[PDB]
Amino acid sequence: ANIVIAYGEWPEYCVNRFFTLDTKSWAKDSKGWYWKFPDVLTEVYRSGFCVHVQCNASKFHQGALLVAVLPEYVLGTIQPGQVGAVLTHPYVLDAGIPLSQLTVCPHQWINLRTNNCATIIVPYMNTVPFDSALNHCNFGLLVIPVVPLDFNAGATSEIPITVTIAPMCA
Amino acid sequence: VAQLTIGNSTITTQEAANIVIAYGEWPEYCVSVNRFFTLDTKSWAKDSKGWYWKFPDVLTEVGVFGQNAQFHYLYRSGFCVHVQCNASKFHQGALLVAVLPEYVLGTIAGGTGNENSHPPYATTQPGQVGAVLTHPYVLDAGIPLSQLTVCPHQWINLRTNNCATIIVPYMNTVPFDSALNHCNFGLLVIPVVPLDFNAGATSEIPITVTIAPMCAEFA
Amino acid sequence: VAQLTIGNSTITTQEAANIVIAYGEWPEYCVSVNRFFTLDTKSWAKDSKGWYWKFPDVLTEVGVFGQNAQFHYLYRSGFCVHVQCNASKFHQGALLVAVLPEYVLGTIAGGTGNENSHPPYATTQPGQVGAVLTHPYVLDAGIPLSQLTVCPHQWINLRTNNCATIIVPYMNTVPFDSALNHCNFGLLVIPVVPLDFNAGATSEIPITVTIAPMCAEFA
Amino acid sequence: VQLVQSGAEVKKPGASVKVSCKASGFNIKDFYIHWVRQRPGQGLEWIGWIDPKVGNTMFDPKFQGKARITVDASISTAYLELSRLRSDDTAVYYCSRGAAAYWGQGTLVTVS
Amino acid sequence: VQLVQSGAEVKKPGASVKVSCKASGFNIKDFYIHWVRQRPGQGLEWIGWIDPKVGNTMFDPKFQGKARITVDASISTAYLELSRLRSDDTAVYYCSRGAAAYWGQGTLVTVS
Amino acid sequence: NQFLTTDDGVSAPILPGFHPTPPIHIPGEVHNLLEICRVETILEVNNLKTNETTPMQRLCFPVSVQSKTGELCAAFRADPGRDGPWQSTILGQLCRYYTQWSGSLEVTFMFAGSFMATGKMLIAYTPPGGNVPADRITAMLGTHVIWDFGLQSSVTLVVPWISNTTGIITIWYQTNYVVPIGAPTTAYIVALAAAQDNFTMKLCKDT
Amino acid sequence: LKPGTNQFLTTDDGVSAPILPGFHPTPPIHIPGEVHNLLEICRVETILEVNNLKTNETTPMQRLCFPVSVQSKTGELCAAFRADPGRDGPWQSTILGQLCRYYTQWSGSLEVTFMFAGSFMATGKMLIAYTPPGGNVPADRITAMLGTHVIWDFGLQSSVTLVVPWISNTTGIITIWYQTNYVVPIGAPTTAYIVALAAAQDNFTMKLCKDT
Amino acid sequence: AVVMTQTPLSLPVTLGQPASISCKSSQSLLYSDGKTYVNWFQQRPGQSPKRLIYLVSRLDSGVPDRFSGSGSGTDFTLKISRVEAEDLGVYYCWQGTHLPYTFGQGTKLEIK
Amino acid sequence: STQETAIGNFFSRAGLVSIITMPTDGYVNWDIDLMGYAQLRRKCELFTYMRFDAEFTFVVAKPNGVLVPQLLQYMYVPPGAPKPTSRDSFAWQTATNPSVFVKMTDPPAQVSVPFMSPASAYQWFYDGYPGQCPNNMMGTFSIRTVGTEKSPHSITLRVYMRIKHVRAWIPRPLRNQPYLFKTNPNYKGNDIKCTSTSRDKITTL
Amino acid sequence: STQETAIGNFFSRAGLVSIITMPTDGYVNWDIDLMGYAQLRRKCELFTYMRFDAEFTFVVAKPNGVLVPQLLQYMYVPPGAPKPTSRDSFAWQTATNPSVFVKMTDPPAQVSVPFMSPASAYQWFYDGYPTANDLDYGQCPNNMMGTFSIRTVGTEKSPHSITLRVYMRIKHVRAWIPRPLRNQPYLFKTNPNYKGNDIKCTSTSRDKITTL
Repeated sequence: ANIVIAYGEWPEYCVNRFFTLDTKSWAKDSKGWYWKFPDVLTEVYRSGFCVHVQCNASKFHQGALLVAVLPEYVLGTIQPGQVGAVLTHPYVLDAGIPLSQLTVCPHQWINLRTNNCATIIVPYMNTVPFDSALNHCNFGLLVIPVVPLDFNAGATSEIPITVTIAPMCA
Repeated sequence: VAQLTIGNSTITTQEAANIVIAYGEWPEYCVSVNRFFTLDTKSWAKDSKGWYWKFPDVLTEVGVFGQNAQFHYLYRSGFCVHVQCNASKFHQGALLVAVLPEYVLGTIAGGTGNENSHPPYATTQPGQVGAVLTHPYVLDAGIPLSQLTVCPHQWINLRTNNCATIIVPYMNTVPFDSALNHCNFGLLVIPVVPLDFNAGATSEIPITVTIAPMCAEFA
Repeated sequence: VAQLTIGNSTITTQEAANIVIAYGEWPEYCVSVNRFFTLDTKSWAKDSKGWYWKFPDVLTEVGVFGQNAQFHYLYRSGFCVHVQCNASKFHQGALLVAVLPEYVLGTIAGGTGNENSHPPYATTQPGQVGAVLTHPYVLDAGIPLSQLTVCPHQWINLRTNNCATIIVPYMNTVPFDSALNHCNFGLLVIPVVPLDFNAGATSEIPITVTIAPMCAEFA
Repeated sequence: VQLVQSGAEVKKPGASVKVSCKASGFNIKDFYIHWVRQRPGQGLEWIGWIDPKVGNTMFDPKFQGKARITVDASISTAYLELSRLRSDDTAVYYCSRGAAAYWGQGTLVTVS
Repeated sequence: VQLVQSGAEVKKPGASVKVSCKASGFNIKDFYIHWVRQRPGQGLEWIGWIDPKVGNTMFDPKFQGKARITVDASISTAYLELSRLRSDDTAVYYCSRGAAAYWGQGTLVTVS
Repeated sequence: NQFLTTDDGVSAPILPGFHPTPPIHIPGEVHNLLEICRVETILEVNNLKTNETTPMQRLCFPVSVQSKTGELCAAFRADPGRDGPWQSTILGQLCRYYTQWSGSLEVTFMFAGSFMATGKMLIAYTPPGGNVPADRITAMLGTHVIWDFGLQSSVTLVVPWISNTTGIITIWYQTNYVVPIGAPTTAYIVALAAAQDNFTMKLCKDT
Repeated sequence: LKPGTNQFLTTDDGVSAPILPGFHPTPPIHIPGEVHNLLEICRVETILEVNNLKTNETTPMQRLCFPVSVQSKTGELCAAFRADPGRDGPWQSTILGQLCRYYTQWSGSLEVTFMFAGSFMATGKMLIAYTPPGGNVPADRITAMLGTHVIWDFGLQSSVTLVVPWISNTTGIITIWYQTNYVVPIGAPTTAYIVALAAAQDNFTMKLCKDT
Repeated sequence: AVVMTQTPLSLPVTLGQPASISCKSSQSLLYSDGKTYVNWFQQRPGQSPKRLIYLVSRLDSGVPDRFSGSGSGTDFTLKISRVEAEDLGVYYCWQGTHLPYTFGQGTKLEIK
Repeated sequence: STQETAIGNFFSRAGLVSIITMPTDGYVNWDIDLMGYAQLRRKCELFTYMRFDAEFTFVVAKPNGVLVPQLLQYMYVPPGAPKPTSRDSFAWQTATNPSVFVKMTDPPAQVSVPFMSPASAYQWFYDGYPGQCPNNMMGTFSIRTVGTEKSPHSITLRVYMRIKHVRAWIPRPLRNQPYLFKTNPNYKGNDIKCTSTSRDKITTL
Repeated sequence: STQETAIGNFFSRAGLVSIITMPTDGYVNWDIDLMGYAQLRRKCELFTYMRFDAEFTFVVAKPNGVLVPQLLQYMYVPPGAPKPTSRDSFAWQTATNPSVFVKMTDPPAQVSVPFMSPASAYQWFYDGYPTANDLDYGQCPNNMMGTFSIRTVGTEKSPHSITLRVYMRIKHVRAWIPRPLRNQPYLFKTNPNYKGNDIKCTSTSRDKITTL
């Protein structure tokens, strides 16, 4: 029951299954991942989304994640679908936005000490009420390991991260 | 005779309603401090020129009035002064006790020490003992003594009365302030008519100052 | 979790009603003092013997509890202690926290210095850091540990709970007293079951003491 | 009239020392007592003086926090209390009344 | 290891002086520091020692009020502050750690 | 199309987004300048030529036992605009900032001798366009008060009207100065001056 | 025709003639997240950069969290930083310290929250102490407790909040003291990190706009 | 944040010829009050420093009157008539106008 | 109070956006531009959807700042209309492109232009392809002298611009890296200037 | 009547506060202060706390008394913003500083500026030091209205030399706590020093006390 509604607006109106993406392995020296949203759904109008991020880890690992959505995320010189894509220089994300101020957007912390679930409800946000899908991307979800992973030797080396998306009356 | 006592101290004062409230405003607001702190006695000689004390630095060292409040240092306080001169009935003279707000002493003194190896700085916190004035006619600033009576004042004429009390409220642009830097007002005591006595009597007449704060807030 | 705060300090305590009131009497009577003074952390090693602090000398230097009241030095106060031991779930051991009134340590220590040129005197005011016991089985007096539980006590078993609070009222023949000479009671913490842990983990478990006076009067 | 001082000291980083300055003949409450420094192989520096009458003490911006000058009227001393030493604070320290009359001998301190 | 002290002083009756005792080599917080007196032409007397760890100071009944011993850990001193001097207080004063190891030189005081 | 110097009007603000600090009640607010001209200030009647060296003696004029009865002691005109004694008061400095003034004044004196002194003095005022008196008997015929400094220590004399040749105030000896053995010989009298309620000034000018 | 006319004031408002009077622009549509005041932006928690050492310009990802370890004795300090969002140092990295460049004077109260990030089996206590402005940094722990402080225990909760009473236009110093040593069992990691956060309270306001 | 500069390095000198060491500033060293304030100090290798010049051009118990100094406003200088052996050492500028008192870079006197 | 930090005060004050120099082709086509000088850019990007109209002002003088009684014309084209290409082109007589005719010795001109996006708000950040740039343009201005032959007076001018009736719709983080181009948020790859300054030890005051 | 002597009619007249000459660096930074021409100073000193806004006016013409068009610019900096340092510095294009653009042949400009003290009233007399304990030497407070900056518009230098005068009114005055006047001549612009050796007495002199 730790849901967060982006900008305080539930998605109101005027396929309904949990599509679960591939599992991304969090290594010891990874830098982070990001998915542009309409596109991920595409390979696998006016629509909302519902995203769940969960990290099944033990009680002897440590680390912290920062899950935050970001509308109209445009990147520095480098459309990833299911797999996603890695970051190049995490500190600046890719537009020089400092990571430090990413929390001005809707966000949720995944601390491995306490909780392993984070859900964000995001409504539709665009200048026009309807548009095309294959050209435009509305927002981007970012997962960045602000505090690095650590474990003693002999445990599992890669902690899994699972994302699940669910449309809201497209 | 009246034994006015509040808290720990006890003083004796006459039954005279010759108080003067500075600018017609009582000190209004919004335990071990409301007591009569009596300063050192200054001796009035035959050719003395005058003394001055600055406020509220006068109760900083002695007393705990400016004790750092470890929470924050916002303070706001009024005062109640008492000047009295115990003379006989064969002496003569006149004093002028007046509080002038925001006094600035342009004159400079050498201070305690230099060897022309720094510019000699100046002291503007006499503190407990006060300090003598240099040129009275100008009051160490350009103001003329003549016009000193435009501020709150009271005359001490040795012929008639030996008491002068002034109630002074808080007067500053901001409601609270950091104490050590600032100094709100200055009390001055100037012998406008000089002392005289025929030879044989006592040569120095004493002057006693008594201060009492009025609900110094710290909130 | 509960953030108990009174005045300036703020501490975190469990939601357990495992308090013990010494002799069934709350401290009853007839501003900047009712706060949680937390002492130094004592490290419980593998072969330690026990620690003791005496009261109310424990809050004399730190704090202002015994500040001379320039009126008179009649005081009367109770206390509220808090012992807690932050250990993991792979350590094991047991502590015994008990307040024994009127403790007298017969044993003597050399103290800091002599050259067999005065009889070596003894210290009975450990104060802030406390002091180690010498022979636990007898508690530096002849009393047997076995029977220590006849006083107000509480067990700290690392398997189950890590908190122990004792409310202790004022207990003396006279209603008020001169503080520096006297010492009312002594808190003792004795490892009756020794600590053990398999090699590799942390070697010293910490112990934290928190004191809070209950309306120390001065009237 | 001479200002004699303490001996040298060898310390570790993060510690706090205090040198001493004896007065002799002249009264301590009259002159300002300055304090200067010399890093080895560097030109003279300045820390701050003290007004012994009332207690006005003022320092160079650089050592604003670190230093602390106090005076005692009974035994006629002048202490300079450094604190939080780094590897840069190895130097000789001198106390001198005003500039001209006298200065004292150098007191080398070691932090290594 | 030696205890060096201050110089002589000439004072007036009713004043208050304080002699000093330097430590050297040995740490100041370990041994007691006694203080003894010798009136000219009279046998050694005793004033009181000090416990430098916590601050226990105790005096002979005679000088109960007059004397005051303090210790400083930083500069390693030991002060004996007399007060309210009479014509009887002209004597040499010594500071010594315990009795045997060392004592310091005599410091004569004059009240006339 | 001109920059009249003394014209008012609404001018465009340089910082429209600025919201200044709201006021706080501080004591002693003054609305009119006539609150300043109603307080008693020291006159300088003893402004002799031998006082520029030590100007502290300029504030009080003496009385003594070496003076015979019935001799003029001191005198001065009553006009706050001209030079002389009225330059030293707060009224005479604020009357340099205006052109025309009118109204009534008041002058109070204050004895400062010992408690054992006794005697009388006559404060006489002549109207404008008259003449200074020659002796005491022609001075008592005009407006006067008889100050006795054995009963009260301060007396007040009110000047009826001044405007824009003026009045002359004289201090006559009525009896000689009487003192007992041990009392001092000479005493001083300090003067004070302020305006009444009906004093107004009517045109601005610089000094 | 009064004086002051025929001039071009830069910061004056007024009605100016439109270039296309026949044009009717697009009517608005409700899109979520409209912001009216800039103080909605200065009330969200952002990451502080307390570990801004000189050896982090190469890999700046380590600059966001400061470590705690078992090799530290009890009673010693861990970190310290001043509390003024206008100056340089750690407050440059937050959203409050960037919007305070754009105004001259500010006042009000702040809040700083921390968040532990170690394993579930770690236990210990730390003391968050704040000294008022015009005071001095404490020398050891026993003089730090006497001021305003909270005792954070990271075996019970993982996030604690410390509120700064008042700042305006010498400032406060926040210190992180060790109360007990770090306790871990066999198999848990050795070091852990603490991430800091900072935002303003409701009574924070600014005035006199300036340019950076 | 005032700075001072001195004629650089060393002016090698011989027995009897002038030296003319110069010192230049960043802003005028004249106080509001009429006096302008500079000082010159000399330190012999292995001893505490000593004062040489008073105000801008006056001497105090410096027996050689050789040391003469002169200048005003931005520039200041010391002209010596004949450099005796005693005169070898280092030389500094001290300035009093602004709060951060400044000591000079330091020069050297050498034989050729 | 709270009114000084509102969204209306944070963009009200005017500023220059461009400097136009015409020395002795005879015309210039200054495009509309808000990402032109740097300062505004940072401020603007604090949000991702803005909506506002503008109010321009052209101050004109010779390069040594002395006025000459000479005529000018500031032709304004809307989005979609073709721009002029010569000093004597066909576009200068087109009625649908409004223009002002002001002398040089007169007070400066003042023109307001409403926002003409086909959408409901401007976008400073577009993710898709129309390239990674959207289609928001507010036209261009065209400045030339009036006549057939060349006027013997070189002129320069500055264009100031206010912003009225602002509203913003989603907030975003700021920018710390220096800019590189006018349309895309690139940054220097090899070296990254960390946002804060630095100290030597964490336990310093 | 009694209205002529009110506080409002005691400061209502306009008077020039400074003369600015730019002959043939190209810019000047005239600081603002009521102080600077003596007459006003003494008048203001009548009270110790004043509160008022101002209204300036700039008349401009060549030294010789003839006019020539040269667009000028009077940039105004608020308190705290950095001042310009060169003719082509970065400050001249800063939006936050407002400016007027007026022609020499036009009527004179008129600008009003509201009072911008962080406190509630101005202080002509401050007793302490600018800085809890005293830290530095000085007897001046922190109150100012910021400077004006005047330069010609263009890239190269103007052909003509220009001079200007700045007149200033004061409006809506309120005052507090009256004090005595000043008789000794002034010596500096910031501190109330006086000449020590000789003191000019207040009045003139006569020969005998009994003269008419």
